[PDB]
Amino acid sequence: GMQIGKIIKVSGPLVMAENMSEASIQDMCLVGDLGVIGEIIEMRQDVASIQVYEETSGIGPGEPVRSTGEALSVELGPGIISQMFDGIQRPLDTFMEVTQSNFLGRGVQLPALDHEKQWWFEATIEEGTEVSAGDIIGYVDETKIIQHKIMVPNGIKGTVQKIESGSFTIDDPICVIETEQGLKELTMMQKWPVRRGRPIKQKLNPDVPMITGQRVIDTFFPVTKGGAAAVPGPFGAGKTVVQHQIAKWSDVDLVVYVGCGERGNEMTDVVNEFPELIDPNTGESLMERTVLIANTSNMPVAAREASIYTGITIAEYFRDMGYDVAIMADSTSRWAEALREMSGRLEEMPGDEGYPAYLGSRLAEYYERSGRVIALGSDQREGSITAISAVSPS
Amino acid sequence: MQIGKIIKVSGPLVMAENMSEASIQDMCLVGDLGVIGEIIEMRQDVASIQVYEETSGIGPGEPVRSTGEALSVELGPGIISQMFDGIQRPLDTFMEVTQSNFLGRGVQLPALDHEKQWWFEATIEEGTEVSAGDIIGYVDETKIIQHKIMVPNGIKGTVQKIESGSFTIDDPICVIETEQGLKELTMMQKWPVRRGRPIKQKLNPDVPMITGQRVIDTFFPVTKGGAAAVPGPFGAGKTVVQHQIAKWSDVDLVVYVGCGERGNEMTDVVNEFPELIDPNTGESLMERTVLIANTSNMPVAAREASIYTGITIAEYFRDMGYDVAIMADSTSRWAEALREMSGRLEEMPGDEGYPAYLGSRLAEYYERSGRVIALGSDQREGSITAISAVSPSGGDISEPVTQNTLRVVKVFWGLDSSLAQKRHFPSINWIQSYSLYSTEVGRYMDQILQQDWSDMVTEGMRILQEEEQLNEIVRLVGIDSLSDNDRLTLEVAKSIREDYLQQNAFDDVDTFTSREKQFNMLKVILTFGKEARKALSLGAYFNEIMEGTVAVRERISRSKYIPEEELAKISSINEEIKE
Amino acid sequence: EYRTIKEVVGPLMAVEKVSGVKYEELIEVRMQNGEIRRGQVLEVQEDKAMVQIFEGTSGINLKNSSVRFLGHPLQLGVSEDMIGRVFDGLGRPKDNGPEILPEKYLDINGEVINPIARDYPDEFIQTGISAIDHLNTLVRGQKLPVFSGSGLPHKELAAQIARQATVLDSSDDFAVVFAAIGITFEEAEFFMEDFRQTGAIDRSVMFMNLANDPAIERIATPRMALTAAEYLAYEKGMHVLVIMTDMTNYAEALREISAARREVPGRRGYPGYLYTNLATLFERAGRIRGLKGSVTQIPILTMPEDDKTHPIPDLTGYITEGQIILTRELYKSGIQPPIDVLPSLSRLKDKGTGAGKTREDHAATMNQLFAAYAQGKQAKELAVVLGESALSDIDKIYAKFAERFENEYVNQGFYTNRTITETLDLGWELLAMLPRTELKRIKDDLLDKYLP
Amino acid sequence: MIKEYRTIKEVVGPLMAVEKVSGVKYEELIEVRMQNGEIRRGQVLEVQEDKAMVQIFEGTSGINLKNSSVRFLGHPLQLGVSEDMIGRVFDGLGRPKDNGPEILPEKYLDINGEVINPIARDYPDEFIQTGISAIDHLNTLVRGQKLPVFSGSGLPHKELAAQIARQATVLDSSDDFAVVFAAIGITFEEAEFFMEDFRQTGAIDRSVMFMNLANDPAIERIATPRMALTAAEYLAYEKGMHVLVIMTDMTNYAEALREISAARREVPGRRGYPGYLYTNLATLFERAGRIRGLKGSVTQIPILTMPEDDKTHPIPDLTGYITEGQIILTRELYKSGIQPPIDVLPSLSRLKDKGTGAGKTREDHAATMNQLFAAYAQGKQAKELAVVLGESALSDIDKIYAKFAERFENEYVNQGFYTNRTITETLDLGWELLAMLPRTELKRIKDDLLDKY
Amino acid sequence: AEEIEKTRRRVNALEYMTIPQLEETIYYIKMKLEENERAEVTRLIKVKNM
Ligand SMILES: Nc1ncnc2c1ncn2[C@@H]1O[C@H](COP(=O)(O)OP(=O)(O)O)[C@@H](O)[C@H]1O
Ligand code: ALF
Ligand SMILES: [Mg+2]
Repeated sequence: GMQIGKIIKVSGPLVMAENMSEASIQDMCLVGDLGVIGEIIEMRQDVASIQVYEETSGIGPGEPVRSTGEALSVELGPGIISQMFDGIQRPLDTFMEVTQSNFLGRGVQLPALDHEKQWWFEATIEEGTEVSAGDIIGYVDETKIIQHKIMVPNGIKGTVQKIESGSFTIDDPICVIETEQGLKELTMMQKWPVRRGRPIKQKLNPDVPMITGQRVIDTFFPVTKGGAAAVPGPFGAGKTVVQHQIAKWSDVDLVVYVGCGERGNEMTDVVNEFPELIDPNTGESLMERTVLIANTSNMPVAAREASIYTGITIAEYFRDMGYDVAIMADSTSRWAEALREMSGRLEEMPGDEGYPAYLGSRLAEYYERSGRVIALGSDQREGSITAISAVSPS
Repeated sequence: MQIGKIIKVSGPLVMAENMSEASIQDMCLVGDLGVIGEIIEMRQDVASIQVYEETSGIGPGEPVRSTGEALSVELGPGIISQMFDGIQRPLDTFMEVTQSNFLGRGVQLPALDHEKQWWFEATIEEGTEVSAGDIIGYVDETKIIQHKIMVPNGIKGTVQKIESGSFTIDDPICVIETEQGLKELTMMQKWPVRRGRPIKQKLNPDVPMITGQRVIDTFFPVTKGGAAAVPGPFGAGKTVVQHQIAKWSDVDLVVYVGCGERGNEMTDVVNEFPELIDPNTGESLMERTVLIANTSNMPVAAREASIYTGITIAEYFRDMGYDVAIMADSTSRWAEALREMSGRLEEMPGDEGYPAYLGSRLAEYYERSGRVIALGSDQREGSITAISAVSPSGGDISEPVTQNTLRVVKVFWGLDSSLAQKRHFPSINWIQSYSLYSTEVGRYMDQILQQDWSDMVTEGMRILQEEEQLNEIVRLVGIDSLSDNDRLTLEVAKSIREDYLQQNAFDDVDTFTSREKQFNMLKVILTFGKEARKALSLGAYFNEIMEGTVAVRERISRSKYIPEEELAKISSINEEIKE
Repeated sequence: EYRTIKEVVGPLMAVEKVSGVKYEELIEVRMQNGEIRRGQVLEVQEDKAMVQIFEGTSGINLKNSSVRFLGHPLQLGVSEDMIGRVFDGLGRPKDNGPEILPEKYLDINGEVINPIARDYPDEFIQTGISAIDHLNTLVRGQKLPVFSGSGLPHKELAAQIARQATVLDSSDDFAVVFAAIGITFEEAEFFMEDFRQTGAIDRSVMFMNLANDPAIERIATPRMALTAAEYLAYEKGMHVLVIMTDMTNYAEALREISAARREVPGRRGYPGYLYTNLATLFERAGRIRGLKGSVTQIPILTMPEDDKTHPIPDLTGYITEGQIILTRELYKSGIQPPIDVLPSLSRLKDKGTGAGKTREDHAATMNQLFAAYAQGKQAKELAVVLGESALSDIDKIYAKFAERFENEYVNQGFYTNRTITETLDLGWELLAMLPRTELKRIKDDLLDKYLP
Repeated sequence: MIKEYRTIKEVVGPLMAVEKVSGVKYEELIEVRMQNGEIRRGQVLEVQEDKAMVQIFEGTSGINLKNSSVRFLGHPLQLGVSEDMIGRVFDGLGRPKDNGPEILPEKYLDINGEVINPIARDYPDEFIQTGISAIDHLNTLVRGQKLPVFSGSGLPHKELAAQIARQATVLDSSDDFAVVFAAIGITFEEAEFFMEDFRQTGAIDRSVMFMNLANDPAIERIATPRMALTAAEYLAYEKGMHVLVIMTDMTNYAEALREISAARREVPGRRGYPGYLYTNLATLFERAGRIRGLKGSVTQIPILTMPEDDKTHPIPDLTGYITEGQIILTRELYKSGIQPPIDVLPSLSRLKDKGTGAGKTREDHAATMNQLFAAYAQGKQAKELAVVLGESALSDIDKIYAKFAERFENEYVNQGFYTNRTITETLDLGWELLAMLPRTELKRIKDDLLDKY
Repeated sequence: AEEIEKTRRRVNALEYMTIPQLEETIYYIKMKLEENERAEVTRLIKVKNM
């Protein structure tokens, strides 16, 4: 029931549309007849200004624009493991097979997770139990390595009325909660915006040393479970060599590799070499416990800007299951190049060396979401997020 | 018939309504005085008129009339040896009519003298298929330059009646039988300055030019049809090169354009030109020089016209098959005129406020020059050489004017202040300057004198490049630990700098260096550094070979002074340096 | 057809009473004298649309003029008969040859390559240059630019690489897509004369955009070339080499368009979306999984004031795998091509060089001659600071190495094609001056195999 | 009729907007009758539709809008020119300030002036003996020349200007110089000192002066220099006099135009200064030279204080691109007591080649001059090395030069603000400074000139 | 001892004059360029509002 607005003016990458009173600020929109990637920036009366992150050739006035009704979010549920996405969570493994092409066509929209695949839900809780946000009702063996634990989504308070195990898709209701606002059904799929982090009970001090397997790290320069490490990556220094040994030997549950913005052929490296890593405890591929983010330099700027904000939202989701997650950023110098580009398109006051003035606060927003926290729920399990970011100065 | 009414006057920007019949880029007579202007933009019935005269005392309500044609110039007999303003009005005739030494307002005078009588000698005969660019006759405007009257563009037919006699520029001298009808042709043709004269084909300039300057003709040469830029700070020598190049260029015509500079510069240029007698011709340099002058205190918008006026006059002469050299002193003032208008047009400024289309207009200017096959059945060869002077603030060549210029030109004569203050002239920075023609001119020069000139020039540049490497590592460290071999290179570079590069225009001798002199002096200094290398490799200390060669090293100093006839003096230094 | 001209400000004009107009849509002005001029949509509104005329607005009467909207942007009439034909910045013919019946009409924008669909470039490319093929190896499917400067011989090097580019033992000819962006007529004639005189035009498709042509014409010129290179490689399976120069004039054309829309610039007076603009063109390359064809892009840009922190080379280094840097000091000494290998790097050279690729000693001799030059260059400077007396017997050889490496290895000539075999053997001769104790990077198994 | 309106729109700083007007011309002098009787002059800057934006020279201080009026005069700002101007004191707008009789104007000339036809121009090759060896020998001053003096805050720029006008004359002639002075936003102490020197000399009566001090409104400083150059060319070409122009401080003039440039919300250029600064300074500097057929001449000696002592500042930079050379005063030479502290290395004169030589000054001036600078540059280069690497470390050949530059600063340049040395005494002194170096190191003097001297 | 003293003062000048003069010079150079581009984009925002 979203109100469709009509473009009144198109200039450069900026597109103006009226009849937009229903949409909220910073929402995503499908601009034009084609439906390109557009984010609401400012709105005056019923007219909203939308920065278009795809090419603007072929679009003009009269064409409609559909607001998604929400900010940049991620689908969180079974399927997300061992599947590659981009900065805005577009499944590349699905784009490849379904579209029958090797390109990302303008306006082509595909759901993030697999909404048709069957998963065996193993109900661990029975009816009549008081539940809140965070409590685990059951898990699905999504992958050979990980036990995806389905949790009660935020904002739901009531009594478990009816639950049953079996096999469902991520769009099928597996439980019913008798809330204060009436009876509500829960699915295995939950949406969450990449801009705001997932709530927690009490953040804790990262005092658990991590065993990376590398002697120079664990001895003299150790990172803790919930810490943060910055790594410069000059060419020839074996930056990818040190990365693979950390994502493989570290005592973590899930690895969330994030490619902010990278060179095409440099990215193909990561798409081919990262699955070739074997998990040491079982013998399967490292992809089983990894969620890869794939953004080249020619991706839309929204994908490069919210590249690290996407993976950290996935990390916080798996963190709330009690798992210890390591997130990898390579390279953050290209991520800031997306924020520097945003500050120019938005006509903002520049900070130091062209980067926006809110660069220090944006980095503060990211690295403050990682750490050893106590996830919500009665169990009070301790999750961990450790950030291993790479910098590449000019 | 439309009489426009002024609605706004903001400096040289005047806006007027009731203009719906007129078009863009049309000349106008603004105000009660009738000052000259031009439409630059058009919104509804209101037109923004870029006025080329002072707008003091003009308000809304005064009439404004269009002319129907764009800014054009009179290309015909009577242009040679004459100076005109930015709109090509004769300043000498301007003095005679107004009867005053000061510039007035609201007066329009034709460029050429339409009442002067010339002797048109007909060359073509009746009954010939003619087209644009074909020569039907000529008028000897001076002793050297044979002003050939050609068929203007857009006229294609058969000559029916033509004969020689004594006519004016207006008088019809020929009748062409075209498809449209019988057309009468005159000795004068009008042409828009903002439209370049067309050609048959654009050839590549590989015939170099003899300027007479040693640093120019050896390390940073310019070919007939090239584009050279001379950026530098004030007092560096930008105008000296323009004057000396014009005085000693082998070209058939010179178009010196003064743009936003000092009026006193134009005076000595007009006085000295008839005195610089060419001994091989008997005539002077004035009889091939066409002057255009719009000083700095004159209307700013006229600086745009002065640039497009001179390049248009150069195209009227290059269509005849004669090499023309156009001098733009200075381009910076033209660039200033744009920014000042762009600010009054509320346009988006670029770096330092310049309009974003600066690099476009610069590219649109220099691309007119070059070796070109003029229109016509004879396929005559014409060429225009652009020599521009840029005046960046504080010697900062990172400004958009110089940066956009170096993306379209091929030769860069960067002037240095540190050398100008040390009385080094011409103050051309050897490391900083360059020339894209240095490779092809080396191949030509290697053949004319039959000597490996391209590689002995490379050796001189290498020596000057090695000094800059030494001097920069030795400024702070000091030269006390300088190896004996390295010290020789320092004395080689010092000889190259003070003997060959340092040359004064005022002394009659250093002003011109011929191709035979430029070789002999180079042969002395290079063979010195090459054979004195063999002396230092004979177990010799540095101090010695110099002390015993001060007599040779002085004859090397006055090597520029040798008259052209007495060149054997220079070549005889090769044997005494060996002994 | 519309005869409603409201505003005309310079080469820009606005047309009211419009509907269904799109961005970058092609328009056509019908003047009062019958003259026809074309234009592109720089901005559309509901009641008006601004367009820039290519030929300009000189002499246009607003009241008696007309404008026709075509309803489609700049498309390329692509066909296989384009081989050997030279066009302009807008796809118009320039060689006055036979007309080409388009097989398809594709918009010059193109599509974004799926990063997981991208394949790894594995094949070596022999450019014939010792400084490139040995120390900064180009790979089939790599984005490797050439950082030059105003006055540096980048035109001679651009004519040499496209002339000497070949793949080993593949038995399929390399396809060359050359695109001159805003160059002068002289430099354009130098390129066209060199491709015709050597027979390389029989393998090439050239797009020629001059400097005096409109700014909107410069912006479409790379989009024209990459769309044809995309078609030759991905639709037909050819191996395509894309060469572009000068890249800086493409950025200045964006500034004239950006200022025409009254957009405030970003860093150093350039539009904010440049990173997206340059990456859109630079990432339309590489081998594709399931397709035999490949696109190899080699941009060429001149750095303003020879600054590496300038937005044009700073963002290019973030997008392209490596960079080839030319220096003004090497060119003024007589080193052709003046390619400095110390600041130049190749981010994919490791796969390009090895056994089966070139030879087993490619990676070892690269790392050996690399450190031998930096030590030889510092030794020559030590002879300037401390004199030749402080130089030992070993330092005198290192100073002799750098001097020969500058004059004999890199300085090969703009018309000298050196095979990979002749390149490596020359490096061994220059390395044969130093004793074995100096050569530490190379293992003695291969050091006792090739060292003379 | 009397064009006066009483419908004021708005008053913002020095600017002002009147509506419902008609017949208002551009650059039109106006008058503002307020509600108390005061009159303040101004000029029209823009006229569109029925509106007119003007600039008030004395500023808008305490102006009621409803009860004030604007009187348009229908002509640009003019100056009452007459020969009775000789020896008079006018303010920065033209009103006499010496409490004397009102001038009966022989004519009313537009302060904007007129452009001299370059064909009607006469090239100035005349020689002026300024009594200063650093000028007469190194950067020769000619009649009709555009030669400014660059200085800084606190430097003795006011002492040097009085010295030149006190000692200026021409060779083989008895003509006197009609000096024209213009104060632009300077302090009272600088102006009073200049007045006392002019009195002492006896040339005060000859000079015509316009006064704008620091406590005066800054807006009117835009017209004050145009007052002088209109009166200067009036006495030169029409009255047949040799006119000398000296103005200070030109720095305050540029600051005045930036205030209006900032008030008008124009598009700024370098450091907020307007983009047409090179043109606006050109309307003042190019009012100099000689005209063929007229016995008059206009010589200009501008004076400006370089902001932050930086030559790359827009004010001294654009001045050099217009004027023929410059004369630079450095704080380092004044630091050493050098009077005058003239730095002759960055200084230059461009009209001197035609003003020197046999028949004008000396046959060998050009060869000595060229030989001087080159050896001074290297001697200064060697001194800057002596103080860093030591006296003994310097080469013996360079060490002779190190003393060459020392005597060429304390004896040659340092001569005092009251020493009128002749051109013969200046050129003979120069050879005595070249006799130190051996004959072999004098390479830019020919043997013929080396032998005779 | 004499060559020791020449080198000694050579070294001393570099540490106390040449290198510090550059270090302070670079500071002022970088300072100017940033505020200049900072104030340059500032007016471009004001001109965009016209
Ligand atoms: N080639 C030269 N030989 C001798 N003197 C020169 C030369 N070039 C410049 N100069 C000196 O520099 C002064 C200014 O030169 P000019 O070219 O007018 O400077 P600009 O760069 O302002 O045009 C001249 O008066 C002259 O004395
Ligand atoms: F004084 Al100039 F160019 F003539 F700086
Ligand atoms: Mg000059």
